[PDB]
Order: sequence, then structure tokens, then C-alpha cells
Amino acid sequence: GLMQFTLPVRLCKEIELFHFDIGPFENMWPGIFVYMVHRSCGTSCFELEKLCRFIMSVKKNYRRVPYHNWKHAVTVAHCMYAILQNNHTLFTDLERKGLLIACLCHDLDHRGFSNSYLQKFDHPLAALYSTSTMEQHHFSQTVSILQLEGHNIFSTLSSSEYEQVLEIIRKAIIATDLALYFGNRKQLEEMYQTGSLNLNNQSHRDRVIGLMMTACDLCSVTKLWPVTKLTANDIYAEFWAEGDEMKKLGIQPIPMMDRDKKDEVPQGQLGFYNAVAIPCYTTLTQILPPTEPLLKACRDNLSQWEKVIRGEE
Ligand SMILES: CNC(=O)c1c(NC(=O)c2nc([C@H]3CCOC3)cnc2Nc2cncnc2)cnn1C
Ligand SMILES: [Mg+2]
Ligand SMILES: [Zn+2]
Repeated sequence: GLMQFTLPVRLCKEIELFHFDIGPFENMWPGIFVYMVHRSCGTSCFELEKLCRFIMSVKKNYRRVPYHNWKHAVTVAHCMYAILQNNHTLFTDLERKGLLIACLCHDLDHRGFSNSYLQKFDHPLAALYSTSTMEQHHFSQTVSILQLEGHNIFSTLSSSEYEQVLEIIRKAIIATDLALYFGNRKQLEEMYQTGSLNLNNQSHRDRVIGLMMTACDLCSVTKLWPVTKLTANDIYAEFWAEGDEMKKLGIQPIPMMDRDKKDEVPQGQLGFYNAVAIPCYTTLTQILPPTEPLLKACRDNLSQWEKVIRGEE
């Protein structure tokens, strides 16, 4: 009841900044998440006995892959924490509860392979879910863990609040399918410019929340250069493994996944910041001004990749 989580001074201060790195001590990440829920949401949001049991089952169902792992789950949750804390009054109690859990759960049981690789392999998950294949799987896994005895962290919500929160989480996790990001950002671009963007319109919040999820999910590109550069090696370790697996099916992989084309990475990162990340944080900053530090940190990392190419590192 009166039991807070308290982080050491440096973490208590840095955890409030968008660029915060959750560190290499795995056994602290659960407490960092609970700490975030308690300040975002309150000490009453969840029964600690149940939250703690939910967190540890979720951790168990993340796999030991280089990038799409338990660390990514918590990293992506912290970004959402930082967005919610810098936009105090724009989000409901249910939304604050729902979105931290969505971010923690958004890549459950990821194998380190794209939706494309599942379809070309003819994986069973691609027959069960034709689009947003891994993402429908991740939402599935979330509902499953929620229905383990003692894991229903939402049990104390009204029947209808319960249905709204599971719906916020479902849309939030589907929106992490980057294939849906491009059209969602376009629609939000037009809505903001023509002035029709309206946060009391539920289909509009949904789009805003979808963009927040892309922003949180890609937030490894908004860290200090040394974090971002070393995270890029983890993500390319997965891509290259998928490329190896493509070649075993007898298919030339796209360049971002071919470990023979490592030379082309610096330029591939430029295209990625320009075509995906910069646009994402630009449109997000326009809708939610206080999230501007994510855009500034992203531009700094683009500049660092520009320096890598010019020989300067
Ligand atoms: C759409 N174009 C791309 O995805 C893409 C890259 N992507 C990526 O490089 C990349 N992709 C993702 C998401 C989307 C696909 O996998 C998870 C996340 N972080 C990424 N980069 C990253 C860089 N540095 C730190 N953390 C993450 C690299 N080159 N291209 C062409
Ligand atoms: Mg994902
Ligand atoms: Zn993710």
C-alpha cells in the first residue's frame, strides 16, 4: 500500500529524460517499469502481487534474440513513460494504464524475423494472420498472459473499462507494424495542416496513439550516439540472420538483410532516418510539442551517420 519503488539518484533523474538508457543490469528492469507505472498511473493502478507476476511472465515469453528482446520491451515502455509524463493532461487514466502495458507486450515471442520472412517461409502464423502477422501474434500472447491465474492486472476495472483498455492495447500493438506507419503518418500530416486534427474524435486519438507507438518503438534512434550505434549492430545482427535464412529458401534478400553488403549500412541508415524516423518524430512533435527532444536526438544521430560516410568516423 505505502510501498514505493525508489531508484538511485542518477536513475531517479535520468529516467525522466527521453534519452535515458535502462542499463545492462537485467534484474533492475522490472523495478524500473514498476517505478514508471507508479509515477505515470499511481500506486493504486495495479495490485503489485499481480503486476509483478504479469511482468515476470511477460519477460519469460521474450526470446534471447539480439534486438527484439526483453530490453527492447522495457526501452519502448520507458519512451511511452517519457511521452506521457511530458503530456500530463492529454491522456485518460485508462490510456496511461493501457499504453505502458502495450509497450511492454508489443513484441512478445518475437523470433527476430520480419512478417515477409514468415510469409516466404510459409510459417503457420502467416496462415492464421495474413497481415500484421507478428503483431496479431504479440497481441494474442498478451491476452494469453493476462488470463493466467493471478495475472489479470485489470481485474478491478468495470466490465466496459476492461473492454476499452484491451481495445487500446490491441490497436497500440497492431500500430507497431511499420507497414501501417507510412499511411497513418500521412493521414495525421494532412489532418494537422488542414486543421481537422481533433483529439476528442476517437478515430483521431487512435491515429495519434498509433504514431506514439511507432515513435516509442523506434526510440533506439533517439539515444546518445554511443547507445544508438551499438543498438544498430544488434538490429543488423537480426537482419543478417534473416538474410541468411532467405538465402536458404533460395531468395536474394533485400540489401538491409545481406551481411555481404555491410559497407552499405551507413547509407542504409541515412535512408531509414530520412524515410522513417525523422518524419515520425517531426509529425509527433507537431501534434505533441513537448516530445521535441526525440526529434532533436534523431537529427543528431542522422548527423553522426553523415559523419561516418564522410570518413570522419
Ligand atoms: C523500412 N526500412 C527499414 O526498415 C530499414 C532499416 N531499418 C532499421 O535500421 C531499423 N528498423 C527497425 C524496425 C523496422 C524494421 O525492423 C524493426 C527498428 N530500428 C531500426 N534501426 C535502428 C538503428 N539504430 C538503433 N536502433 C535501431 C535499415 N535500412 N532500411 C531500409
Ligand atoms: Mg514488432
Ligand atoms: Zn518493437
